[PDB]
This record gives sequence, C-alpha cells and structure tokens, in this order.
Amino acid sequence: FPLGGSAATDTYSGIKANGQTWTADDNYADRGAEIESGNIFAMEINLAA
Amino acid sequence: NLWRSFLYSNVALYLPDSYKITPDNITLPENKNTYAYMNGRVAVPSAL
Repeated sequence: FPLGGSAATDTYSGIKANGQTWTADDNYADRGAEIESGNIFAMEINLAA
Repeated sequence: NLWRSFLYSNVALYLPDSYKITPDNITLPENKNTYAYMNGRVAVPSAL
C-alpha cells in the first residue's frame, strides 16, 4: 500500500447546485483539494512463497 | 498480511456450505461432494 492511501490524483473544486450554473459556492477552496479518482495504487507480494 | 492468509487457509476454507459463495459464471458440477464442486466453491474471508 502507498503512504497516504492515495497516489497522485486530480484536484477537484467546490461546486454548488441550482441549475446549469454550478458555480461559486464559497463553501470550499478556489483550488479545492485532491479526492482520489479511482482506486488505491497497490502493489502485490506473495510473501508466504 | 500473513496472519490473515493463515486464517483463510484453515478456518475460512473447510467451512460447511451456505457460507461459501460461488463467483461470476463458474460452472459448478451439480454433484454436491465431488472435488471440482468443493474446488470452485470459494470461501469468504470476511465472515472469518
């Protein structure tokens, strides 16, 4: 397993909802923060063999 | 990662049925006690 439980992932911003607009909540950051698109980048052992 | 492989190989397998589960479209032989039936029937590692 990796250290933080997540590899290099994408930055998604903060988005509110009324209609087509979907902008400018001021409830999250301007850049936002990374939220792990996908699965955890694991690697594999056969440690009993 | 080695203790869980020990409990899966002894105390998850060798468990009576209606606990183990058959995966996606693996053909079991309908004989309930032949070798290929106990082989393709795969034990759950979460109930133990």
